[PDB]
Amino acid sequence: KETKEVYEGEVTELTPEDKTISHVIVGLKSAKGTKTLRLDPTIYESIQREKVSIGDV
Amino acid sequence: QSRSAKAGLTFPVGRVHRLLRRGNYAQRIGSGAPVYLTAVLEYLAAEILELAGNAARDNKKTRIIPRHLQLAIRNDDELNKLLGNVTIAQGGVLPNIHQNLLP
Amino acid sequence: SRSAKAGLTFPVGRVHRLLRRGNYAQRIGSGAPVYLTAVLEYLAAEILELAGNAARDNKKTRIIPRHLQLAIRNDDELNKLLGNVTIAQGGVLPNIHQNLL
Amino acid sequence: ILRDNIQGITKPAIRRLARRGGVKRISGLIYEEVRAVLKSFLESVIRDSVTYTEHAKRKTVTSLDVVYALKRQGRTLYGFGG
Amino acid sequence: RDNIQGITKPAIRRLARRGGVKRISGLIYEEVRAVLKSFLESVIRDSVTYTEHAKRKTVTSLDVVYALKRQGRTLYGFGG
Amino acid sequence: SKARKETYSSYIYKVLKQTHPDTGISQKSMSILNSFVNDIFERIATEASKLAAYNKKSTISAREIQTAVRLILPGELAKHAVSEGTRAVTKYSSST
Amino acid sequence: ARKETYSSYIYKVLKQTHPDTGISQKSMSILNSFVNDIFERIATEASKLAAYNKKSTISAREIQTAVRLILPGELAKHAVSEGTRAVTKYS
Amino acid sequence: IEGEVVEIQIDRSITGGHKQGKLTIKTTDMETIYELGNKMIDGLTKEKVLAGDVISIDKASGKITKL
Amino acid sequence: MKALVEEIDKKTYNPDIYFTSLSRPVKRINYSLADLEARLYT
Amino acid sequence: KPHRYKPGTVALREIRRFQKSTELLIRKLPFQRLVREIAQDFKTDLRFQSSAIGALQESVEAYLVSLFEDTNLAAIHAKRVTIQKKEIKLARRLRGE
Amino acid sequence: KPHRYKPGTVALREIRRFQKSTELLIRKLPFQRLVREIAQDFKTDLRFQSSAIGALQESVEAYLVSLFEDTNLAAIHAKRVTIQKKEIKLARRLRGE
Repeated sequence: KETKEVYEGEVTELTPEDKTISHVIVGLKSAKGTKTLRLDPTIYESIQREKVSIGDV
Repeated sequence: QSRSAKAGLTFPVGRVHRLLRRGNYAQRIGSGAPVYLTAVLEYLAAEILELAGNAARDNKKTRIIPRHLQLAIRNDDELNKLLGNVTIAQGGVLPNIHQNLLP
Repeated sequence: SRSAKAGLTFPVGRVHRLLRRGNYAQRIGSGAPVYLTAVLEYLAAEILELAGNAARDNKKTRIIPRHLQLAIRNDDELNKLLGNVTIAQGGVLPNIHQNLL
Repeated sequence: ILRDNIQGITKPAIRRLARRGGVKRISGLIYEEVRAVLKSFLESVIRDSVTYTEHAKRKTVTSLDVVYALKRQGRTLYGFGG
Repeated sequence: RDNIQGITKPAIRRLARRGGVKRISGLIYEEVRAVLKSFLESVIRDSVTYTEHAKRKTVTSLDVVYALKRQGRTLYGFGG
Repeated sequence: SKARKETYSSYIYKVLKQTHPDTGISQKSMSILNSFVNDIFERIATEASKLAAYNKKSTISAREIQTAVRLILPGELAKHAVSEGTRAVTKYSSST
Repeated sequence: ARKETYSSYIYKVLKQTHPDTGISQKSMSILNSFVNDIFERIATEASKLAAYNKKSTISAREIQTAVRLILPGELAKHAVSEGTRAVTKYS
Repeated sequence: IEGEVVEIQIDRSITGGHKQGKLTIKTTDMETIYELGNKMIDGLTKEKVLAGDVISIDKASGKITKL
Repeated sequence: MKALVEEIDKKTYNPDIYFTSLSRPVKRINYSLADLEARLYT
Repeated sequence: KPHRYKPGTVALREIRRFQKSTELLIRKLPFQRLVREIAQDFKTDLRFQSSAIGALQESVEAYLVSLFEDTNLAAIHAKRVTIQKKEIKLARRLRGE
Repeated sequence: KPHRYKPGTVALREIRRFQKSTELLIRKLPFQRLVREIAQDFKTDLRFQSSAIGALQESVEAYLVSLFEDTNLAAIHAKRVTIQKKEIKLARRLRGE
């Protein structure tokens, strides 16, 4: 038995913090609130490969 | 007959005298102190009743709302200086409008 | 006296009789004067040690009112405790505003 | 209920309280500062209100507790619980 | 006759130096004088009240300290 | 379910009839007046206690109330309060 | 004539804390005024608190809660600690 | 070197020095403060460290172990 | 292990600075007059 | 042509409207959950009477109005119509707080 | 070439000089005749002890210094170095007077 954390929301801002692949601050907008989270460079690479854009869930 | 009628008072002297006795103030209590205190309290109460009464007469109401007493106490200098920390419930505030904010 | 067996300094009898003749209540407990002497001894010890180190800072073996003044003002609990108290010959704090520099 | 009820005071409420004080134009940070001052005030009162209640051996806070709590601070709240 | 002028302007300047004031205007010396004139009445009045209640022709230190006690100032030192 | 309580209600109503026997008084304002008189009672009484303690006397007489009322009230309220108070006391003691 | 002060006690506590530095007479009078003032503080608060409970008796409970409500959390915490320690050790 | 960390301060690069930081390692017998070594600061900022946890820092290895 | 996701506030957080912190204790205060005046006049 | 007032006109009539009203400007439920929130971390599982809540809210409103008046005068001392964060600190600390 | 300081230099050293001194800045005789003057119209033919005069003067000085500090801060809120008549009224009324 294990607990997993889940984040979901519409993206507001996407910025690179840029050797090494820099991190990215994500602006995910929930319906009931708004929170921003920093991400790893790898998950940023997966994000870039999914062709996500500002305003996409 | 109570001693308040012969002295021209209203509030009872016995309740104030016994209250001062059980109030843990001093060991000995004089007989003129409760009469004096009832006189002062009756004077102040009469002042508040007449000032709030005319304050009720200004707004054309036959009952005294807390706002009438609020304006009655605030409009007087001796009452405002007497109690400056007193917060009256349902009394509102005074219609104070600054001049520099006017057109 | 009962102050030595309880580890006190100020006398319990003077405080008990003072509370009796102070016209406070009809009945007085026997633990109230001991408690009051304990609190007063604690506060007095606090003022004595704070003003003592305040005298140690200026390299003086006697306590002037200025040492006690700075000792009370520099502490937050003492400044909040008494904010209206005026100390004679205590002076003021060396407060210098930055914009005037 | 247990989570961030200090936001329960609306900005138009602070604007109306500013209208009671005779304020015309209000800046942005006023709504935060007034909220914080209220947050400190309610602690400074409610603390003593819990002190008297604990001394009175009661699980319910009455009006005499609030009035007597504001009595020692010099405010002397009249009306209810006089 | 007019002993309120006994306070010199350099004295008010020194009291301003104690408060950390750098430059001082003209009317400060008059305003501070008036505030002092009101303060001495607000104290001395109660000091005469207690003296009259104590049946004395001389004002002592306990009268001044007890006079500032009810006003919340609570003057320490002399006459404690 | 209630034992009893004491208030100034009837007296405030009688004085109201002595001043303006027309306008009435709401219950809440009556409670405010009760709090006012109850507060001033502790004011003058406590000041009389401290003043009695300053004179090294265990007795509180009309003198302590007179000087206390003088020092705790403005000159107008203390002047008229001492006037009517001394009038009522001197008229009371004359009946004997 | 005679008078009463805290002088000897303040000197003894001074010897208990720092038995080197002395105390001036005026500062000793300031301490006398301080203790004499706090005495009326806690005593009066105990009187009003005793009046709120409809009781004619003042016990260590009234002094404990009074000291708690009239002092900051630090001074009331240590004052209640050492006070209850001294009272419980006494009785 | 192991012990509780009560306070760790880390400062951004300035002209005066590359990085300035001070970590407080508290132990029962002795409590002292160390000034970090640059790349040490990169190890403390590399993995998020919260004050009040017991860690063991390896000087020769250059890595941190949280116990 | 290392968390690949990190929650961050825009205004409070900065990548520049990283800060972590946790009878009667009292902070040491110097009562010297020349020390305070020396600190304020430097 | 739409009918619109110039900026600053509605503030005056709002002052006239609210200064004539003694009603409470704060709702009952938010103040209820707020007082209970402050009472959560002090003594767990307490009870609040139907009264004494309007005394806390009444003293808070009446005190905060006077604070807005003194702060308003502090803003007037700076010769402007706008209240600022530093004005609340000035009129606050200058009252002995 | 005469040696003259620029305006504002002597004020700082005066602050340093007086802030280190606990002495009274008001002479004894003017305060004596002033207190007696205030006591003339209250109770005729009174007597003042050698003490209690330094208590009135001491409280007046110590209170007036704090009033000059609060008034000084009020002048700083206006962003200048000069104390003005309106500053004394601001820092006065804002203290509850």
